[PDB]
Amino acid sequence: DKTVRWCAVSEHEATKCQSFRDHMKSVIPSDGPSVACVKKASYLDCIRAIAANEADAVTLDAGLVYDAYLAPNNLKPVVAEFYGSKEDPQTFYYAVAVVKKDSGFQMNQLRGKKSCHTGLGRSAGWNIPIGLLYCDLPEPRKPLEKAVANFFSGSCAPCADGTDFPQLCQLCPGCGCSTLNQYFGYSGAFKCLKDGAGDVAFVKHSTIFENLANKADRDQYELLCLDNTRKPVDEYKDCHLAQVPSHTVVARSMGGKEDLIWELLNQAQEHFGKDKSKEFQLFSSPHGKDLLFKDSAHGFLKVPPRMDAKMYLGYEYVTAIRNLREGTCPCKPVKWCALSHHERLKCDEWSVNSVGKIECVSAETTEDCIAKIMNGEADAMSLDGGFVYIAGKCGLVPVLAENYNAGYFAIAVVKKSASDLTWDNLKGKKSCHTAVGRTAGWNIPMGLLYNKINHCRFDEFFSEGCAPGSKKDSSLCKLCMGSGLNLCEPNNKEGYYGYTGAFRCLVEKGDVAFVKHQTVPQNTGGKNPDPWAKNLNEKDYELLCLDGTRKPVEEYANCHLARAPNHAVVTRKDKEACVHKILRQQQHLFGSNSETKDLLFRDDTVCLAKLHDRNTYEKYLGEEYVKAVGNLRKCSTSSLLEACTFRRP
Ligand SMILES: O=C(O)CN(CC(=O)O)CC(=O)O
Ligand SMILES: O=C(O)CN(CC(=O)O)CC(=O)O
Ligand SMILES: [Fe+3]
Ligand code: NA
Ligand SMILES: [Ru+3]
Ligand SMILES: [Ru+3]
Ligand SMILES: [Ru+3]
Ligand SMILES: [Ru+3]
Repeated sequence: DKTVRWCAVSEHEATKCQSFRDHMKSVIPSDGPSVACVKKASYLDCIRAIAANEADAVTLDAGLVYDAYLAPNNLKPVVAEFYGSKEDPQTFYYAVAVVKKDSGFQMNQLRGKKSCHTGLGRSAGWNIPIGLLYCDLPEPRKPLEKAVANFFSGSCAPCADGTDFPQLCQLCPGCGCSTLNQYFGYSGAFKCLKDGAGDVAFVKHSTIFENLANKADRDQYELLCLDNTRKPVDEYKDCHLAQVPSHTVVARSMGGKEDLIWELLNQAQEHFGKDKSKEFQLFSSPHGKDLLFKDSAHGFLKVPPRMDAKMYLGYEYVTAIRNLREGTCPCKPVKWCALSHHERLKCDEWSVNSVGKIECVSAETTEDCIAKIMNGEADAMSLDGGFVYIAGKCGLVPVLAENYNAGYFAIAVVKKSASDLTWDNLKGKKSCHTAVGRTAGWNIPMGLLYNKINHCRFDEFFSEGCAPGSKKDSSLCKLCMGSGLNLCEPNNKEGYYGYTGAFRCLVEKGDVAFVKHQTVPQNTGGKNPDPWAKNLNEKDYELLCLDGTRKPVEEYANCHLARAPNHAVVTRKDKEACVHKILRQQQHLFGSNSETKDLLFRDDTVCLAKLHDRNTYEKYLGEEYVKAVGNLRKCSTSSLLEACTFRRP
């Protein structure tokens, strides 16, 4: 049977679950999902029941989503409650630190300041800010209130033990835990900042806009970002302490039943959701408050399947809570992420030769690696510009570029015999790409071509081709050479994958190859001993220039599609400085003074350059590059990008 066993934590919740059960039976057909109702004493008892295969689903706040993730529960987010309009679904809130403009201090200078909290034990007002500050607090850190009382000079921390720690209630004597206290709650803590009582208020992004209508007033405030800078209040998305999901349905990581859970809930909102006015209303609690779901919910969004709990909660939230739960405080080694059995081996060699300054983490895919850098399991890796885009939108930034001598050149290579082909009209021809979503083989050439055909349905523009990463049924997988499941994969087991592979695809099957300016020189004239390249001459090939003409291969400077941004090392913002130093020190020892091919870094890289000003993916890639990728995103199929675009569009 297709049964979703929902877990309730109270008799009122269980009664609603039963009404939920009986009404869905009148709406869902025989082959569809039905609900069962398991009543337990608490949210943690529900988490344990789900993990024990005695129930299937429960909706949790962020704190318990974290608890549900830890072993041995290992639950996962599947469906997201959303609020507000259908056009702009508000799935998360942002915990921010608001300050007065020109007060002259950053997040890392809060010791001694006066703080305004919404209330002790609340998320944005306490657990998150104190969670992040935890190791900055003085020892002993237990009890936590004593440590905070000895960190801020004074504060208003409603519901704090002012008798034993009167510093915490200096700004609100008694620290009344009710609205009788002027500085209690979300309006109160911001009022505690506005009135001049405190120097910082830990609140939600929307508190400022709800308590100050005129933007002129809002300009007198700023936000403290975790990189120790400030930003205006309406840039909370790029300057917050944490992005927190409001209410989240969780299920087992393996054993589900994510498929049924979404079918059940999506059906339920379509017939009993907001503005549906039936006997049974999914988001009403006739004899309670927020039973099973929050009464203010407007519907449900499916959580993208690539996303786990650490990625859904976010790096900084996980850091804050882990500090509160465990209470553990210490440049540290840089954990590099390797993708192959050949790449890991190089990493282990590199690790022992670094006297411990480099450690090694592994994963199957680049996206898996990028996810491990986001959550802290890994620290750094080198990426093609196309993956830097993914990494940037996922939160990471570039810290070092690999220089090869401004970046490398992207060109279109054809066979010289074929005198007919031009850049003007390539429709109906056979294309060879390094892979989908890569700088030289896709983002640059297909970005330009998008502007000339007005769509990204490129399998209907070219007759066929090989663009590793495309869907296996696509005409852009027909020319690939991989065998079995390897066919058309964007990895080594597909022989037409990469710069060289795409050129090989041209030699043997295709009409045009989109690669970089050195690819042809390195695979002709005997440079590449493989049979497919051994006897090739670089004079039998030429490049397609944008004006519509063709030029020889070694004249790439005058005949090129666009300058491609170099590959770059990406990391988290909180480890940018440390990766920048250890690697600049590492190439000084092992630089210009790989067993297989392009392990960790490309093999034609001389050094690792600094960027200074270009420490974000938009600054590094360029404006025109980012807009091209935006146009190509309409037809793109990246699941990692889908997940971290669910948090940050
Ligand atoms: O919240 C509660 O537990 C009390 N109930 C009364 C009851 O048990 O029916 C709320 C109400 O129904 O108004
Ligand atoms: O390559 C250069 O140095 C200048 N480019 C612009 C560019 O590469 O985007 C001229 C051109 O490509 O037509
Ligand atoms: Fe590249
Ligand atoms: Na919390
Ligand atoms: Ru009751
Ligand atoms: Ru119907
Ligand atoms: Ru009743
Ligand atoms: Ru150019």
